[PDB]
Amino acid sequence: VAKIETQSLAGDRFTSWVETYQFHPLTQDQKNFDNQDNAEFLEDEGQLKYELGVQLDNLQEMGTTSQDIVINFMKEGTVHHPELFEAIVKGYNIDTSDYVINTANNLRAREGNHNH
Amino acid sequence: MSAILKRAAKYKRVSSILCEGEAHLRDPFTPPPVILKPPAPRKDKKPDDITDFPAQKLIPLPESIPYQEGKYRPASIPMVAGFFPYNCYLQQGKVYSWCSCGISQSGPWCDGLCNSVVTRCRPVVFNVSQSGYYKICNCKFSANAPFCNNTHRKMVRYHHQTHRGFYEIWGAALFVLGWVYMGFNYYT
Amino acid sequence: ILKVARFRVLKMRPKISTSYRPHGKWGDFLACIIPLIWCINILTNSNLIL
Amino acid sequence: YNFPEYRTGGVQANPGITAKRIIKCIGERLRKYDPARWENVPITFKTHFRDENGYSDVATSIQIHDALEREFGIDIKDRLALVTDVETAFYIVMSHHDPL
Amino acid sequence: VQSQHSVPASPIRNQRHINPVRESGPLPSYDGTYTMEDIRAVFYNTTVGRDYC
Ligand SMILES: CCCCCCCCCCCCCCCCCC(=O)OC[C@H](COP(=O)([O-])OCC(O)COP(=O)([O-])OC[C@@H](COC(=O)CCCCCCCCCCCCCCCCC)OC(=O)CCCCCCCCCCCCCCCCC)OC(=O)CCCCCCCCCCCCCCCCC
Ligand SMILES: CCCCCCCCCCCCCCCCCC(=O)OC[C@H](COP(=O)([O-])OCC(O)COP(=O)([O-])OC[C@@H](COC(=O)CCCCCCCCCCCCCCCCC)OC(=O)CCCCCCCCCCCCCCCCC)OC(=O)CCCCCCCCCCCCCCCCC
Ligand SMILES: CCCCCCCCCCCCCCCCCC(=O)OC[C@H](COP(=O)([O-])OCC[N+](C)(C)C)OC(=O)CCCCCCCCCCCCCCCCC
Ligand SMILES: CCCCCCCCCCCCCCCCCC(=O)OC[C@H](COP(=O)([O-])OCC[N+](C)(C)C)OC(=O)CCCCCCCCCCCCCCCCC
Ligand SMILES: CCCCCCCCCCCCCCCCCC(=O)OC[C@H](COP(=O)(O)OCCN)OC(=O)CCCCCCCCCCCCCCCCC
Ligand code: FES
Ligand code: FES
Repeated sequence: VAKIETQSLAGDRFTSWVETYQFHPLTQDQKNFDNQDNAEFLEDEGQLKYELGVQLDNLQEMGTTSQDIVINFMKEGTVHHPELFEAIVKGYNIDTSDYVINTANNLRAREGNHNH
Repeated sequence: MSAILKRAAKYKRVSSILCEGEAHLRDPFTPPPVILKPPAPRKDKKPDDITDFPAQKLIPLPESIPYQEGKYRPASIPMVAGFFPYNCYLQQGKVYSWCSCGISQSGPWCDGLCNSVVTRCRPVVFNVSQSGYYKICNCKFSANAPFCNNTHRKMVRYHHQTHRGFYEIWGAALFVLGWVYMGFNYYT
Repeated sequence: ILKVARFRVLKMRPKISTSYRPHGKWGDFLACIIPLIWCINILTNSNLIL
Repeated sequence: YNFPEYRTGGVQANPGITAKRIIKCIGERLRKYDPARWENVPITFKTHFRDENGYSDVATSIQIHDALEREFGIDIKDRLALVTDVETAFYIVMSHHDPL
Repeated sequence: VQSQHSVPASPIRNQRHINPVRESGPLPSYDGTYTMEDIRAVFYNTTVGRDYC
């Protein structure tokens, strides 16, 4: 499961959960589906080569399901855990057996941000 | 997964800390972060089994918090009671319970609505050694709480900087300019 | 009207109304300015004609 | 220089000190208000401020309220209770959440 | 009559709360596995649709 959090120009914040298998990356031109197995959208170090577009087959936004929802990850954005990001984009199921829990309550509800 | 494994060698991870920073460096009640290692997976998972994960320390909500000497960070996001402070005359040696959540019905002082609203912001109990007039914060974001430190001006500036706040402010501005222009053009 | 028709439906964004009882004390007085202005205008015009 | 204690509920944690302070302030106020009645009368924890039949004097009770409020930096709610004795004064002072 | 007045009578009902306890569970903690902030962060995500999540 991947949780995507987005915001609008009016300050409304929408968080939606999507199963990993519903992702489908697009080519750099956005006019076709990029091969899931061999997809080149991450630089050598891990960042995005270009703004990556991915189509979700089914997205549940505000309790309403929609078909073929296209979303974008701007190149001007930090990418954490490039392996996990690539797996989510390609639709793989990530094995999280080797996991640790860090207790850091650094985020408050409705926390402010620069995305306004 | 062959491609992902091949690229994992040169892939690099980045820190997951953002503008909000770390709460333990600004909140005395937030313990420093600690990593907990899960135990080995259970060979048999009984239907009525309980978690074996190591326990995490539980910190209950305090009734009130002391005065942070200019190093106050609210536990939650408080309601903006007002955009300018209250010029209140405080008595010498009298304990005051300044409201942190921002919904108090008794003014700057705590009224009890913190216990009825879902928030980790607790009233600040403080005392003053010299009676006189003080500017008590109303936006509830002052770092020198309960005392105002002109953070309301920066809050107003951020509201104006926001796309929707800019629209609201200037829509009201042009609404008043409507009256101004009607008065200016009244005679024709 | 637009907000209610677009977001307040159960499908989109229902809100958990936890408020028990109302607490308004002078909202009626604040709102009655507009009908007050209506009455003032009516009285002024009627008296000027009379 | 004596640094004030960090803990808040000192009066609650020290019932004896609070009772002694209450007795002192009430005695001083009574001697200033009605000397002829309280100059020769010691004030203890069991002392009450009613007549021999049980009727209370509102003037004396409000004087005690003012003395206690000035001493402890709190606001006594007269309409809710009346301080007719040292025991009631102690009860109200301990009930108050911010006495000092 | 002698036996009735030689022993205590059955008690009558009393409606005083003796050491009352919270009807719900413990108050959510400031910090821990689940805090009041987690509850506070739920009002903004509320939907009742025609399909499961
Ligand atoms: C044709 C036009 C062309 C234009 C071209 C373009 C121009 C570009 C210009 C660019 C710059 C513009 C700047 C605009 C600023 C807008 C933003 C803003 O201010 O908000 C930030 C503001 C931050 O505030 P702050 O600066 O930090 O101050 C907070 C202090 O607590 C505030 O408290 P304080 O410390 O200031 O205390 C005030 C006062 C408190 O005392 C009082 O109670 C006030 C009255 C005292 C008696 C005065 C007698 C004279 C007659 C007074 C009549 C009104 C009194 C009403 C009292 C009601 C009481 C219930 O202090 C006293 O105790 C009394 C002192 C009296 C000394 C006498 C001095 C000489 C006479 C003048 C006195 C003025 C007193 C202030 C009046 C304020 C309004 C009521 O953010 C907010 O919180 C917003 C609150 C809501 C604001 C609504 C109003 C918005 C408009 C304000 C600006 C007005 C500009 C008008 C210009 C018109 C030109 C045509
Ligand atoms: C023989 C004698 C006969 C005498 C006859 C009678 C005299 C004539 C009639 C007098 C009527 C008086 C009505 C006001 C009652 C005041 C009650 C009072 O004293 O409360 C104690 C109250 C609490 O006392 P306290 O607990 O000891 O605290 C003391 C602290 O210093 C407290 O300081 P603080 O910082 O905590 O707060 C002070 C101030 C500090 O914050 C503020 O200033 C609040 C508002 C501004 C915030 C942002 C600051 C940045 C600058 C903003 C600039 C705004 C410009 C746009 C203003 C609106 C559009 C014009 O905030 C406020 O006061 C809040 C008010 C918010 C609403 C303001 C809306 C005003 C509407 C009317 C405007 C009229 C303009 C006329 C201009 C004429 C010349 C062109 O203290 C005060 O209110 C202090 C001021 C004392 C009263 C000054 C009154 C000045 C004259 C007002 C005339 C109003 C128009 C005429 C109406 C009647 C005739 C039609
Ligand atoms: C003979 C031919 C003659 C032709 C003459 C033509 C004249 C043309 C005059 C153009 C005037 C332009 C005014 C706006 C300038 C904005 C500058 C800017 O970017 O500021 C950012 C700065 C930065 O503000 P900030 O950073 O604090 O927050 C806003 C930031 N954004 C918007 C990015 C989220 O804004 C300000 O500080 C305010 C500036 C003034 C804003 C005025 C808004 C007017 C709204 C009008 C709405 C439509 C109605 C128009 C008609 C009625 C008008 C009364
Ligand atoms: C100022 C903006 C409008 C400008 C244009 C219209 C002129 C001005 C109108 C002023 C309206 C003021 C009251 C409404 C706004 C709220 C203000 C407020 O605090 O109100 C509560 C105040 C106080 O009422 P209150 O104390 O009962 O308020 C509620 C009290 N608690 C909270 C305890 C329940 O109302 C008034 O003071 C109203 C009476 C004003 C003084 C007496 C003269 C008027 C009497 C009634 C007039 C009837 C109609 C007249 C029609 C014309 C005749 C020629
Ligand atoms: C900052 C950079 C840009 C500005 C730089 C300085 C000016 C540069 C040159 C501008 C040239 C174009 C405008 C020239 C004036 C045009 C004629 C005019 O405005 O006449 C008024 C006209 C008719 O109005 P009327 O009802 O007959 O008279 C009312 C009397 N109270 O009015 C109308 O028809 C009503 C139209 C709305 C007018 C609202 C404002 C009043 C008129 C002000 C005119 C002066 C210029 C204003 C420019 C504002 C720019 C933001
Ligand atoms: S702190 Fe705002 S009500 Fe207690
Ligand atoms: S009112 Fe909060 S800083 Fe001035």
